[PDB]
Amino acid sequence: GYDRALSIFSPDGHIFQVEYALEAVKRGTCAVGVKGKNCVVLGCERRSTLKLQDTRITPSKVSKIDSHVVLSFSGLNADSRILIEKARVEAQSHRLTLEDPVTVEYLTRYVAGVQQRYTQSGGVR
Amino acid sequence: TSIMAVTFKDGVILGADSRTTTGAYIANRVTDKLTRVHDKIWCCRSGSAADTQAIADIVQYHLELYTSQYGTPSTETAASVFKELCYENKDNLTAGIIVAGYDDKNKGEVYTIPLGGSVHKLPYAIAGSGSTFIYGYCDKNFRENMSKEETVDFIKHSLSQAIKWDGSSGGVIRMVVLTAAGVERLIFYPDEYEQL
Amino acid sequence: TSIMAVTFKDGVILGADSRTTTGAYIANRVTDKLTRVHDKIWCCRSGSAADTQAIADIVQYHLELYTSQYGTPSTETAASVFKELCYENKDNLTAGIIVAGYDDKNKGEVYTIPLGGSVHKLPYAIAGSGSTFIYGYCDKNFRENMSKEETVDFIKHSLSQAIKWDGSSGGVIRMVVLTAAGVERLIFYPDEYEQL
Amino acid sequence: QFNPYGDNGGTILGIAGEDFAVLAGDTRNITDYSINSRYEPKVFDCGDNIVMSANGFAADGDALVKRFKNSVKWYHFDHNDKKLSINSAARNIQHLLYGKRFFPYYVHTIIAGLDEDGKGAVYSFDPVGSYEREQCRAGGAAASLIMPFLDNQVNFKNQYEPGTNGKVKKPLKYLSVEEVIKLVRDSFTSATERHIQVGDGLEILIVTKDGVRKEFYELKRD
Amino acid sequence: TQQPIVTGTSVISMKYDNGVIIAADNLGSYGSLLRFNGVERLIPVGDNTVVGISGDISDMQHIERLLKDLVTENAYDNPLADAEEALEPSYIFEYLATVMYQRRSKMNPLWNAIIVAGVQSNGDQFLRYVNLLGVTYSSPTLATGFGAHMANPLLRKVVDRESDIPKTTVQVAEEAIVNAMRVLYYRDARSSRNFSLAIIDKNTGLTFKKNLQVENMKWDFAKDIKGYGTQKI
Amino acid sequence: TTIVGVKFNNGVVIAADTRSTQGPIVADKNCAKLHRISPKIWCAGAGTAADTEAVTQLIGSNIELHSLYTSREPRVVSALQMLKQHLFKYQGHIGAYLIVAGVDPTGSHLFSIHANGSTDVGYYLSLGSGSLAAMAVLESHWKQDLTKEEAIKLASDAIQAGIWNDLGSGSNVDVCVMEIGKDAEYLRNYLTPNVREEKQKSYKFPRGTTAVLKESIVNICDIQEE
Amino acid sequence: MDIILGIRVQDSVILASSKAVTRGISVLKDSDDKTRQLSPHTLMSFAGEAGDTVQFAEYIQANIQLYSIREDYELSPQAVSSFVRQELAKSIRSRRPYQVNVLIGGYDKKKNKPELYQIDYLGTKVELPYGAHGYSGFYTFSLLDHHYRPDMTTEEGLDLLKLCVQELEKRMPMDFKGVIVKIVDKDGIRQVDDF
Amino acid sequence: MDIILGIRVQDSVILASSKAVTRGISVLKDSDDKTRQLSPHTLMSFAGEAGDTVQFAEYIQANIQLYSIREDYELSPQAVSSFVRQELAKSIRSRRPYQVNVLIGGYDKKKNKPELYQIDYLGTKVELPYGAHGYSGFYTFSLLDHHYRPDMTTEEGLDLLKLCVQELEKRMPMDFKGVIVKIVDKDGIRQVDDF
Amino acid sequence: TTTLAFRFQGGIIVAVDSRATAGNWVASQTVKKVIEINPFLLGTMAGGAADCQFWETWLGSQCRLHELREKERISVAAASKILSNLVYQYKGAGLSMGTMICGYTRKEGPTIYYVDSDGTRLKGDIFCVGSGQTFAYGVLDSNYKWDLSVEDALYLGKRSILAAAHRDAYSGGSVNLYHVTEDGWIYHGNHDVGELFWKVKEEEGSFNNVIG
Amino acid sequence: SDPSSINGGIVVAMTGKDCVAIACDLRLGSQSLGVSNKFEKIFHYGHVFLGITGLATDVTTLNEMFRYKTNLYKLKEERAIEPETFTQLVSSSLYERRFGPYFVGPVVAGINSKSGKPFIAGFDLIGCIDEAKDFIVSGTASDQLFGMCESLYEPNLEPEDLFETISQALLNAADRDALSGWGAVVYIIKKDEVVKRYLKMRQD
Ligand SMILES: [Mg+2]
Ligand SMILES: [Mg+2]
Ligand SMILES: [Mg+2]
Repeated sequence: GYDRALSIFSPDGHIFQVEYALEAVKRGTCAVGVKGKNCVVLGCERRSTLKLQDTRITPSKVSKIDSHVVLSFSGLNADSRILIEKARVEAQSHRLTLEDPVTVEYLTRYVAGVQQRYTQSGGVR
Repeated sequence: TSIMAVTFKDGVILGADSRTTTGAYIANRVTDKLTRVHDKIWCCRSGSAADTQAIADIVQYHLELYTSQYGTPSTETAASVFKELCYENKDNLTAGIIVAGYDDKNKGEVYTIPLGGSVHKLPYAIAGSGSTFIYGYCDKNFRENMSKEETVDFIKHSLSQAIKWDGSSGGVIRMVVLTAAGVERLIFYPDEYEQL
Repeated sequence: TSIMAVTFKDGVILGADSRTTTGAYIANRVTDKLTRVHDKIWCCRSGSAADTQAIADIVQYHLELYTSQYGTPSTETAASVFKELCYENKDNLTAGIIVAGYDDKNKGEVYTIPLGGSVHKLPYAIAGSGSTFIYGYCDKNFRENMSKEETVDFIKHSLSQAIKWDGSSGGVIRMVVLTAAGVERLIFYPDEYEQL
Repeated sequence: QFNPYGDNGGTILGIAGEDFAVLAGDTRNITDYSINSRYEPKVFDCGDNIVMSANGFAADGDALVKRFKNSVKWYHFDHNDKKLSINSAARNIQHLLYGKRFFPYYVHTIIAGLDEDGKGAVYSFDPVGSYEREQCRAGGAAASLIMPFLDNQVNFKNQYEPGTNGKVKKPLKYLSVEEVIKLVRDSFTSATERHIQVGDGLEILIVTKDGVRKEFYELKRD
Repeated sequence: TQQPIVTGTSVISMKYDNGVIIAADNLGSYGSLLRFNGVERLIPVGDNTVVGISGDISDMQHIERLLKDLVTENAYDNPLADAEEALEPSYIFEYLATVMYQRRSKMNPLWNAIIVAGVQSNGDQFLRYVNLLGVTYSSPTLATGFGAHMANPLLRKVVDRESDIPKTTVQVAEEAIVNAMRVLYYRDARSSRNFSLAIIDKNTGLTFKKNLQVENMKWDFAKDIKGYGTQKI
Repeated sequence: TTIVGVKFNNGVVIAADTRSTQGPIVADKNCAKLHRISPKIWCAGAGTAADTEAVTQLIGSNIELHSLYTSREPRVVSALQMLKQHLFKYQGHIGAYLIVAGVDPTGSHLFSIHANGSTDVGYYLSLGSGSLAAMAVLESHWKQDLTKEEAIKLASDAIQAGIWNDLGSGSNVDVCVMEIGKDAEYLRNYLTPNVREEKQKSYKFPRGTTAVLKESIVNICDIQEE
Repeated sequence: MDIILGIRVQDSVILASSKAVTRGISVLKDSDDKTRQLSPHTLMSFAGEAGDTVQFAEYIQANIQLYSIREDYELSPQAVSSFVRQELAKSIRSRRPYQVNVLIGGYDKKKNKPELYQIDYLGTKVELPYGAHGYSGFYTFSLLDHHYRPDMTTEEGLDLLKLCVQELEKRMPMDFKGVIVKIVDKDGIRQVDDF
Repeated sequence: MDIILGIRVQDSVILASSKAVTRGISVLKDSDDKTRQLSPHTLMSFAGEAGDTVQFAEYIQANIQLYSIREDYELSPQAVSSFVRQELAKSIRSRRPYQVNVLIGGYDKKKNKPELYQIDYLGTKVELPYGAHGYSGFYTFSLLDHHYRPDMTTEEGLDLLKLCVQELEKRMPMDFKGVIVKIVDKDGIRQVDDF
Repeated sequence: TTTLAFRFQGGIIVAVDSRATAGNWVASQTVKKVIEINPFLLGTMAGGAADCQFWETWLGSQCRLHELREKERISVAAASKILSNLVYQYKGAGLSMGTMICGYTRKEGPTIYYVDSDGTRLKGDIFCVGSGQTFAYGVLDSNYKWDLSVEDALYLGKRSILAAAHRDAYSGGSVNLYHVTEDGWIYHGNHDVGELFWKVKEEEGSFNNVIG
Repeated sequence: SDPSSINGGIVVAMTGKDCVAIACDLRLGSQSLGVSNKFEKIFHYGHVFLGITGLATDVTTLNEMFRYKTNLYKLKEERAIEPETFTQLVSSSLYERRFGPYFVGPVVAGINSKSGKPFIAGFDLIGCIDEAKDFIVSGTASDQLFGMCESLYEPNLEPEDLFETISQALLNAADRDALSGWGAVVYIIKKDEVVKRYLKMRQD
């Protein structure tokens, strides 16, 4: 299997592949989150360079991970689907074994763990 | 067991090894497998020792009572009495018996009675676990109308080979000679027959 | 099966009957049980016909590849290859093989490989169901350094008796002679060997 | 271990008409994949206008027929040569079979004849003696191949009158002896084609007020 | 219930225009060991019947004694014992068939297969089979054990149905029987070369042939057969 | 099943009956048991019918690829070696009992194969439930130096013995003749000695005899235009 | 476990399941709920070998809930039953098969029709007006064959169900400690708390 | 059959026996009386293999009735129980043994004492204050060990018996369709028709 | 097999199916499963056909001998016990029976005894025996009353066998009905299940699950 | 215990003049218990028809499997699969499970769209092909079906005559089998019209 170390340290102590991944986030459409006293609101930007779009069927920017947790993102759209799928699977696995839905912190800790793993695993970006 | 009986010019000779076995343990190394059911009618026993002893005791009783009423029985008659017991009780017996005897009218005769209880009159017979290894040798070396010395040598050589290959057989080679002259017992020790 | 191999002054001869059996039905009356694994290394097969054919084919392949790399293999080497297959696959095989070959340095050699997969170097060897009946005859009649004609007679007479008593054995007697002069095949028909 | 039973194959067929009755059976006897005989009679005239067959294990079959024939003989001796009626024969056979309830005759028995009103009669037995009067009965190896055909062509099962579409059944009109024999021959010809134990020959015994007549027909020998 | 110990193999037979023929080899096997080489398995009863027996030899010897006793018993108080009231093949068979079925019914069988061959008073050919189960049947040709599988197909080519019997001479019938015995020697591992053959004819009576041998055997073609597939030498 | 193989002057012939059974029931009355491995290598199979057909086609497929790879016409010894090694590996579980015959640049060949992998060589062979009936005929009439006409006669006579005497065999005789320097001739239904006689009665029903609940047209066509 | 029944009426599906759990000698519990909600309008009852029943049911539940979140859509009863059948048909040739029989009662919101599916541990599926597993059908089917109508109300279905349970309580040797009854219709799933 | 209980109080013996008869799949009867009166002051209940139970009970009944007529005298409960034990002890080494367990409740008119004997199919006899056969004791003995007093009234005995039956109906898997209860005292044998 | 018998105001109804099977093979559709012991007593056939036939016509002989000796009709209690005592002698040997002995006498009234080959003898009001017994019990239990008319009771027995014939694979063919009175039994015909099913479906409105 | 007779059922197929017919019963059971009277055992993929008897879970699985495979076939080949080709696909698919087989008895029926020739075929559970000219039978009443077909069948029957023959063959066979019946369907197949008829039969 393809084992090449793509994420590595540089002489100044930086991992450039991780830093360049942040540049892809900088390019993505803007997302914002604000929590009130009894709610949280997620706002998302839609670039109007694309009209003649079918808004009924086009992938929406905010995704339900479970009935009580949502996820929005900025960056590569295709990459986000993989994280969303993994998070949705873990949410159902947690309900199945612990008999309680995930806390928001737990779900965050899982997704963050997946992202970290892809920074020191061979053959992946 | 390695047992055999061979007719010759002057009568018949019975031969046997002396090993009795319960498994791999030799329970008796000096056994006498040549058994007398009448003065000049003997037998060789193979199979269950209990069964063949019980049968031989009953036959001896039958022939003793026959003799008191009708005089000396023929070898054929003795074989028939053995057969009757072996055939009618085939389900409950494990016995292979060779009957050998000397008449003056019929001279030397040999009858073999295998497991089923059938009877077969033969010029010579071999039986027991050790007999399997000497079918070839005996068929090639047997002749009719041999002398006493030739027949002793034939049996000595045959049972020597049977003992050599069959672990169940061993000890001394016993023989009983049946002629008009009477009854002679012979014994041959390991140091003699092993060097043949 | 009745099979044997015998070393003599000029080399070694292999012998076999031609009967192959599934129960009491003779599935082949003219079988060739003498099998070539190298020019002057042959074998006799007994047991499962499938197993001994599969083994012999693999050995022939191994010795063909040995020859291409290291030159002519010894008879000991051929026996070792047979042993390796028979020992390591003892749970799944029913094979009793006699290996016989002629070197110029070692002359005639015979190795027997019984069921377990052990090896035994011998002056001569017998195997198969029919061999049980000729242990006595062969032990009494074998001599070392016999002539070609004497060895042919010894094998012919021995297998004749094995065929006579073993229902599983029969048909023709095949033989293969291995000497410095080359490889000679012999065949002997019933009308010849039955009258011996 | 000794097995006291065997299977000799064979197939038999009994049909009751209005004033007649037929009992037919193939003449082939077998064990496993071998043919013992191409002509071994299996249906027997037992006297008093009664025909009988005991199909299955032939040793038990021959024993039973032999004992029934004997029972007919002794019925005459004991009861002033009175004719043994078909119903009385049937009850008697039950007692012969049940007598060996715990070591049974391994056979399927069928008898045929006329009842005391002159009408055709067939009786059928299991190995241990349970019995029934019947109009139509096949027994033995190819029984499962023959009975459905008879249900359809003798009793007109699943057949309705054209135009009514299931509302009116096809009426059960009486069959002649010539008509029955046609159906018997076709039953065995078809069974011969598809069952390995059926073949060689077909022997039919016909029973009327005039007595017992025989007819023989060749079957395929493969 | 028992198991057969010393055993005899095939018995074969057929009808011809004027009588019947029956044959069986002279071997008594002890499993695969060919132990006894002089066993007569065809036993004549009078001058009109021959009983051929296969299976357990101890049980055969018992049946032989029953038949011997049957002849003795029939002669008792019987002035026509050698004429009108002699034992018929049909009488001898029915007696044996009775015994065989009775013994299987006590779960203690005579472990045999039996063929009774003979000629009746009126000249009619008699040929019928019975075994350890008490099963009986008749046919223009009859054979036991291996003979059933190999001899019958050959004998049925001569007499295929009843109407072929008058068209079959004694020379043609004996030829067919002898050939069948050769085929059995080629192919049955529990058979021997030595056999006996008996002819029962309505004109010439009972002819009993002992010490016959299988001859005219083909073995020469064996010399060309080498290996089991690829071997050339 | 009865199958035979017979060598002759300039080739080899194989034959078979046409009955296939499910226990005591005849599944097919005109079954084809002569299988083609290659144009001039044919085999006949007894035992498990699916196994004999499958193992023939697998080896036949691989034989064809081998023939193309080597630019040589296939050999019988290749088919034999490939069949036995396949069957040995499956320790008898693949129930294929075969008689393999053919002609190739080396000459004419006749082998047989048991399901557990054992092979044998011969001038005349038989396999199947009717093999004893067939072998009886072969042992009675076989001689050295048979002609083509004599070998066809002997082979079919041996199958007939199986047809008439073995309950596992029946119906027709199929033959295939493979002669050196000629096309192999497959003679399907070479003998037809078991045609059924005319029935006594016609069983054609009057129309409307069967009771019907519902009728409807079944759409076998694809989704239509317009 | 033991008795599970199902009946499809005009506008709903009703599932009845026994409350007893028996560990050989003793009845360990008399209030056990042998059912799992797979989606808002689909309910599955189950019976078979101990442990495997709940393990299988919760596994199916997790999978259907995962589908619902991924697509933001409820699968039809027919689609759910096909998924369940395939899982059991896969299981029957496994190293250790799920020894579980199920009934699936669902209301199809697209067709506005109730649907009842019966599936055994082999993966044998049939759509039925009424069904059961084990010996339950042997006692109840003759009553259902007589009284059932396709246009029955929910109340009439419950009454026919009571007659079935009464016959079970009379002729069955085992004490199954009554049944929990649940109704599946256009408004979802609810439990009848007095039966 | 299934459950048979017995309790000896101050002045009487009380026997309780189930009413169900089950032949494998179905409950054929729910009113079966598993008892026989052997003499005016002696009652025997029974449970075991089908057929043998009634055959044995009626055989014993016939024998005791024969003794009563011959001697014009009622045997003591102790004497009857010894006769029954011997019959079962004889039976256990027979060709086909009686597979029957019994309780014998009697009032001895000479000693003015109630007596309860427990005998199993082997012929194992014990005199007890309270007893049972099969699994009945496993559920009931802990309650009887706690509440039993030798000076209890008949009414107190019936109440303790009700508590035992309630525990059986709760924890036993089989539905035994209630019990028939009979009292044996100085005045003879009577059935409690409401239990 | 499905056989039933129940007590009611007007006597006893006996109803049986007609099918006999050997594995999956349907041997007969015309089996007589009610044994006419005598003009006053009936017995049902379940388990072994021969065992039931043989021993219940034997029972008829014993009943005939009883009334010759005692000059009085045998009771159902005494008749049933003769059979149960006989089969108890054979216990272990392998007899197979499950039968209802049915009768109506002066001293007893309508009486049914279930008799078993392992020795069981039970008096009762409703009994149902066979591979389809559970189906017939359902219809019986939910419709049974003591005060049924002879007409309605006959139908209930017919309908209960039909229920079993429909669901149980090993029950079917035709239904045989009997009504047992004090003056003897009365036969109420043979009813083909094929024709009966469609007739009952239309007239009753039952079996809506089946298309007709 | 025997997987091939747990659920029950039968299928039969026949050839006629320029037509074929295939028919099946409608029963599904759990041994003695009848479970469903609407379990059809005949499926079709284009103009090729497939009947399957045996273990019902495998019947459903194999239908789904052959729908899967014939759909991919059509997409790649750009034409509907023919009866001769489909027969080989069934055989191949069954034999791949040689030592863990589907417990079924499949039957293929159809008319070749190019030659117009009527075609039928049968299989054992592991793939062996029976290609009969006249008729094919399968299921728990296969013995009974062999008996009916062997006597009732004659060659070159017109479509409406063939319907009567195959219907009577199925009905009377099913009535002698405990595990078959509870309704029946008959397909009459011509080159470009197929008629489906449900039969009225006894429901015991
Ligand atoms: Mg020693
Ligand atoms: Mg044939
Ligand atoms: Mg039914």
